[PDB]
Formats: sequence, C-alpha cells, structure tokens
Amino acid sequence: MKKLQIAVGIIRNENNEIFITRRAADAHMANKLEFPGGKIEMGETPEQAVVRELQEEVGITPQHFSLFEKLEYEFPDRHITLWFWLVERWEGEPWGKEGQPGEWMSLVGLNADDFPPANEPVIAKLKRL
Ligand SMILES: Nc1nc2c([nH]c(=O)n2[C@H]2C[C@H](O)[C@@H](COP(=O)(O)O)O2)c(=O)[nH]1
Ligand SMILES: OC[C@H]1O[C@@](CO)(O[C@H]2O[C@H](CO)[C@@H](O)[C@H](O)[C@H]2O)[C@@H](O)[C@@H]1O
Ligand SMILES: [Mn+2]
Ligand code: NA
Repeated sequence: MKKLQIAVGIIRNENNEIFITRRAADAHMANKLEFPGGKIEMGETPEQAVVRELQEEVGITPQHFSLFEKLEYEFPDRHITLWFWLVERWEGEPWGKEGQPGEWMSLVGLNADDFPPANEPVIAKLKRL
C-alpha cells in the first residue's frame, strides 16, 4: 500500500476565515474541500514542502508558521501522514493559481463532513481556538 507524507497549510486571515480550495472530480478524495498542500518530496523538509505547495497552489509564501497537527490516516487504498501547518502570516494574496476553486470560509462555519475524513480532528481543534 502506497505511503505518503503530505504537507498542507491552514491559511487564516485576521477575520478568523480560512482559505479553502476544492479538489478535482478525478482526484483522490474527489470534490472534497481541502487545505492547500501536497506531497513532501525527497530531499525537502516538511517546512520546505508547505512553502512550495502553497506557492504552487495558491500563490502565497507562508512565513513564521507553526505545526498545528500531525496525524496518520489509512484510506481504503493508501496510507498518508498529514502535516497541518497553521499559516497566519504570508506574502501574497491567495487565489486559485492552478485553476481550482478557492474561497475564504469562516472557521466557525466549517463542516468536517465537507473535508477528507483525515481532517476531522484538525477541524475540531481549529474551532477550539
Ligand atoms: N492537499 C490536501 N490533501 C489532503 C487533505 N486532507 C487529506 O486527507 N488529504 C489527502 C488527499 C490526498 O490523498 C493527499 C494530498 O495529495 P495531493 O494534494 O497531491 O492530491 O492528502 C487536505 O486538507 N489537503
Ligand atoms: O516548527 C515550527 C515552530 O518553530 C518555530 C520556532 O520555535 O518557528 C520556526 O519554524 C517555522 C517553520 O519553519 C518558521 O516559520 C519560523 O520562522 C521559525 O522561527 C515556532 O515559531 C514554530 O511553532
Ligand atoms: Mn494538492
Ligand atoms: Na500540489
């Protein structure tokens, strides 16, 4: 079974809103809401991966960020380790840089059912802030 390390960024603005994108219909976890992110490549660190992934996916450079949560999840056909970084400072303005839907969502209104099930404890913990 495939094993992956994934780095994602929880992009939070001053109004307690999070920048959320929607996954493609033909991707793993198709049509789900997501924190922007992707696979940590060989020769790069988890911190370097979340910077690169957010630059690629939404056109911002995160800075002075923190590890909010790290967890493992076994999907039906793959095992992933997710690194959730809390990003509250960045250069740039996030947008759908890869043509994907993106928008700001109030933290209090997030529905964990809209996200991959691996995100359940993270969305709960975010609402605890
Ligand atoms: N990008 C991203 N991927 C997630 C999240 N939650 C989650 O289980 N995943 C899974 C879906 C994919 O199997 C993998 C990410 O790989 P890609 O972003 O390259 O598709 O991690 C999330 O919040 N953001
Ligand atoms: O691991 C993140 C953690 O480390 C601190 C320093 O104690 O931040 C450092 O690492 C971040 C991720 O690379 C950088 O963004 C930051 O500039 C650097 O100081 C903590 O602030 C953070 O919780
Ligand atoms: Mn991705
Ligand atoms: Na990506």
